[PDB]
Amino acid sequence: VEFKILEKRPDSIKFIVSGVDVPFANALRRTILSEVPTFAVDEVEFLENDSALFDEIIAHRLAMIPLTTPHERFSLDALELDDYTVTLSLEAEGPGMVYSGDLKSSDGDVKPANPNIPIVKLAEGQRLTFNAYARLGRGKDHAKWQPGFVYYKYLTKIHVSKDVPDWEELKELAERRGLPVEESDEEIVITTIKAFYLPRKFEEHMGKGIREEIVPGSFVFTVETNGELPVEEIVSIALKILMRKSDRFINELHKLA
Amino acid sequence: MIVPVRCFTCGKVLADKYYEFKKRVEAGEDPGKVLDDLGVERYCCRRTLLSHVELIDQVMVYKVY
Amino acid sequence: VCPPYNADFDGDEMNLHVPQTEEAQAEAKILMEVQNHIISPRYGGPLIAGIQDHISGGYLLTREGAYFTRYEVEQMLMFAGMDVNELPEPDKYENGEPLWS
Amino acid sequence: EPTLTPDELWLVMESYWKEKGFVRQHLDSYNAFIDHGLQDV
Amino acid sequence: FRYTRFEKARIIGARALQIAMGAPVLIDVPEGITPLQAALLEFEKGVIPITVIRPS
Amino acid sequence: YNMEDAVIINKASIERGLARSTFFRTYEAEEKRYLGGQKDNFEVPSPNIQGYLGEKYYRHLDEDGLIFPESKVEGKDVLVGRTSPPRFIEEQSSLGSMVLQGRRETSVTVRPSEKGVVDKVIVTETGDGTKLVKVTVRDLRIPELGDKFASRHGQKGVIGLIVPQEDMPWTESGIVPDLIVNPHGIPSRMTVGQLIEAIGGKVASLTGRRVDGTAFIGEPEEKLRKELEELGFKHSGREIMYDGITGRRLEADIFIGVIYYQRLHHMVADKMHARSRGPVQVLTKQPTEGRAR
Amino acid sequence: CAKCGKEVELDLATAREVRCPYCGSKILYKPRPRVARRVKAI
Amino acid sequence: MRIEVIRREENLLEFYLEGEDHTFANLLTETLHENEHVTFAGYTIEHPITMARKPRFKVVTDGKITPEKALEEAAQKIFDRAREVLEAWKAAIE
Amino acid sequence: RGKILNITQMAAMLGQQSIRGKRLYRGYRGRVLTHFKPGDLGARARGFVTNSYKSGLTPQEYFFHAMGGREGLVDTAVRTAQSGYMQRRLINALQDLKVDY
Amino acid sequence: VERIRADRRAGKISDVINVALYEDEEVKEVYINSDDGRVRRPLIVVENGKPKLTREHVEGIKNGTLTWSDLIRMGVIEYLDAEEEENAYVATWPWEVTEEHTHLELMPAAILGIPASLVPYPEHNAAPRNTYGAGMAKQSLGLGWA
Ligand SMILES: [Mg+2]
Ligand SMILES: [Zn+2]
Ligand SMILES: [Zn+2]
Repeated sequence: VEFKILEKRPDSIKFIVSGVDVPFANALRRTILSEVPTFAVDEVEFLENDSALFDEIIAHRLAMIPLTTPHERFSLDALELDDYTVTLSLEAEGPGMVYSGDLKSSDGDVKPANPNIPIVKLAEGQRLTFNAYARLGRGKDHAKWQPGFVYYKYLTKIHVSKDVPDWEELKELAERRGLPVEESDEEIVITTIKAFYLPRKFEEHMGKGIREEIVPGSFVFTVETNGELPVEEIVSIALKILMRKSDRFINELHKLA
Repeated sequence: MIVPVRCFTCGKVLADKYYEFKKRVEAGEDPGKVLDDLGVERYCCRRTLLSHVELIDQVMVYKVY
Repeated sequence: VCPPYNADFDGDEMNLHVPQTEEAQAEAKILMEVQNHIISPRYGGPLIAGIQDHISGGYLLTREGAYFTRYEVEQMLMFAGMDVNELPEPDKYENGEPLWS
Repeated sequence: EPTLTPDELWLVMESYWKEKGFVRQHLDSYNAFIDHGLQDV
Repeated sequence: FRYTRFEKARIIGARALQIAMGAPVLIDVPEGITPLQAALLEFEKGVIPITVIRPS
Repeated sequence: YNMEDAVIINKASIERGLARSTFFRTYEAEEKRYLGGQKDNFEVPSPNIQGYLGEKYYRHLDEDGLIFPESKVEGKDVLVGRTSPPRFIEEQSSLGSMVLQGRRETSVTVRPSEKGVVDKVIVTETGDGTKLVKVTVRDLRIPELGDKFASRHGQKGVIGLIVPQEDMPWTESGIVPDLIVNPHGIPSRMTVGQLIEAIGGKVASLTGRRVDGTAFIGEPEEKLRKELEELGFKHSGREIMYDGITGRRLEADIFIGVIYYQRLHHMVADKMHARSRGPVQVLTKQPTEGRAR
Repeated sequence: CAKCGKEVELDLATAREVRCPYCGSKILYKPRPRVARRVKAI
Repeated sequence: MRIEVIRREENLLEFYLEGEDHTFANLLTETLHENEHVTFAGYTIEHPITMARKPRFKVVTDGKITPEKALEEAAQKIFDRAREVLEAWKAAIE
Repeated sequence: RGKILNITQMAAMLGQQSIRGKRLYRGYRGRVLTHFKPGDLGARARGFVTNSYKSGLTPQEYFFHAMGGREGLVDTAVRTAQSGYMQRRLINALQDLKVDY
Repeated sequence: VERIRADRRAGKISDVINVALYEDEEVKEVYINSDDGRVRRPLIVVENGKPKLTREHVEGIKNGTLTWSDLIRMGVIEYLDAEEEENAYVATWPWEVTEEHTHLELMPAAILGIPASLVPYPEHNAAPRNTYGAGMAKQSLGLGWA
């Protein structure tokens, strides 16, 4: 197993994992969506609502705001999550648009990760007061508790023999999108680190002159989040859940016979 | 009906880039680069931002006490 | 069972009534159950059978050259209720890999 | 000469809808019933 | 003596109703079973004493 | 689970907003004036007899017999309490109604199989001289199993299963489909327009301008196919898709588009009802009709 | 109490005519109370 | 995670695994194919609405080892394998 | 859900367009639509669509196709009416018969 | 017949007058309709192959100069009933304007009604599907009133 980090942007990462196989990566992938826990607003207690929207819609939006989840403070790999409750209150008054950065928290560590989200517009004399409650939850129970995304693809190499008329266009096309090309005295090697749309001019030679071979055991991943957890950390937390999950199984096996 | 704060397929915040989009496109700046200039890669996130109507300003005027 | 009712699925509604007295209930289970009505009295042929995906999928499963790798065979016999022992055996083609016709 | 193109004809048509109403018959006939048709009966 | 379909249903139906109102059951033990399902196991062993008077 | 016109919908998509809608109804309890001089009087029905519901169905009323807003109503909860005068102390004598001689209930209740929350309680005067109250109640209603969806071409269908987002096949990019349509419905009905709209929505989303599709002078078919390729996608609308259950590419290419659907109002909440043993007619002795009876 | 068409509150009970003393109109809206209610956010 | 044994026979075991989904299930099945003695190993989720948390496993050996022993060694593979990947990860982002 | 006739009808001619037998006659005094010359019994004039559903129908041809499509709509609801009454006759005539032993 | 028509286009007489010449081999009739419930349709008059009133007026329609009231008085648009349409040889597009066409259609895409116009690319579907699709647009859920 050896990695090769291609690019690290603010709250996203793309890398190339090697030395695993098809089964294991899906265990990894599915776990990031459905297991890694975050914080999200569970219920809302309204005190007064003279705004232009119904009670449920505003209540619904409060649950969608991504909240910073400090991973060094409880246990995010535990099978029995902690029931620690945070109270998000707000008292606002029109005119003006209510932003996400106005929410007050009862604990300085859990605040909205992105402060520019419009919640609801208030006109003259319309008061709006509420106390949102946040708890921990998992993605499989409700989609508001999702840390992010995982997409993976087979890493393939395309051999394009120089007998094909106008092979140069492929070189020109590949360079425009940024794919590593190595050239020699027979053909060009194109590494498909991203989607490669072949033009119709070449579809009649698909097979003969041009053939694609899969590299066994090398996957390109794309992980992106929303600001609740650092993207460097998601994979770390994910693997620990996997390990912890399997271990229990052995303990249950002995208690059967 | 103020812009959906998440997309409907790809989980990614989107309300924070609606307004800044709209005023810039209503001055002549071609949409096919404004969207590209912001963090909008796939097209699934893009459909929800392009086609939307934000009727909330008309309805707000009328009242129910 | 959606040729005999002549139902489709775009909102059609059906009703269900439940018989009560012990003679009536018994009578319903022995004489009107679905399995006693696979052949139709109108013409000598089966009425309850495969529909659209059932037929088309059957073609792809049995064409010249539909070699299913070992993992898939194992996975699909457990999806169809049937329950066999360690006789998937014996791997007709092992040239490329050991696989099943 | 370029005859028109379809697109310019669209501008002609466009004027017809904006100026008058889509519900022309119920509105126009009632307006005529108020002046002429009342005194007639 | 092979029953017809209609006679079979009736015999079960008659027998089931007797089983509710008393009328001791043969070996039909398992776990909680409706009076209908009781008549089915008894019939599967060919011990139903009801004979069909055939009109002939 | 989508054969013969059914459609599978992405669980996550429902849960973030797609197709949510609200139902509304409003009741019109007035104040009749009998010619004899008596009147109705909206007051909280004194815990006595003659039509009294007996439980705490009247807990939600205020002092004057009108609810105040944002109080969850359900089942047969009472909205406004009236009291209509019998006007004839000896007219009926229904074998026990001689001693009480009280006052007839007639209070307006919400229909049996509905729920939700009250929204506005108007109160005003009528054209004659009485007082009528109109109370409206709203209902959340999430798109669950059985609701009807249909495009604008004629592909009617019912939601078949609301599968978790993870077990859904996805394209070698970030796209995850929302609605998986049965492939046996396109070359059977002959709706070629459906395929053209799918490609047309993909080009339209990427470019950013909205494709013009008016009959006879719409955007020529060949331009959308020739533009789709130069934007970076196989011309035919197909891609390489990975099956979300196990995880291996399907040995075919899987079509994908952007089609405009629309939710129809034949919602399952207004069809299901059951009868145990109801009140029937007296003179003809037949059971009653409809959901309100 | 009450509240009317684009103005201020009124007194409680009734016996006679219901009119708003300033816009001469007669249509009332029953104002929302000042309590707390638990709305779950699914 | 409770194991309800449905049927036990000579070199054959079918059982329910309460609380699991496609994640752990799929991974456990193809990990068993590296063990040369386990001839057959499958899973299924009967009707995913009424129950999609308890699947049904079937493991068949050749007699020289019990299915119970075979799982314990097989599941151990995952633990060791996942550990290696985690070590590479942490020793990368530096 | 097949017929080779409709797969071909998506990449070739639709063909003629008829109404209960005769070709299209119902129109103006001497022609069908006001876009043809009076007194033309030609192929293109009397309702013959040449383009397919892929390449697209022109305005004259599209209108002709609507005349042939209303035919199927009207009929299907009418044929049911006569059938239902007819069945009531034969049921109330034959329901008494049984097979003796 | 030529006299009354040419008079109407000049704006001398009220615009609701249409004259049609029935043309049997041994019957001649001339009809003048002036009732209150006839269903008409707008068409552009063309003479000698050149459709009357070209881009000079389109520039002014796109500008704020002449509305539709000004057009029908000037003599470009003509309201044709069923009866007057009996003698008209209407064309479709501005490309097939030989020296025989009496009138010329405006945008033909307005043939269909207000709900069937909601279907994109209607000329590519089968006739029964469009009927269903048009009929279902009248039942969707949405916002139709602020
Ligand atoms: Mg049906
Ligand atoms: Zn998206
Ligand atoms: Zn007022």
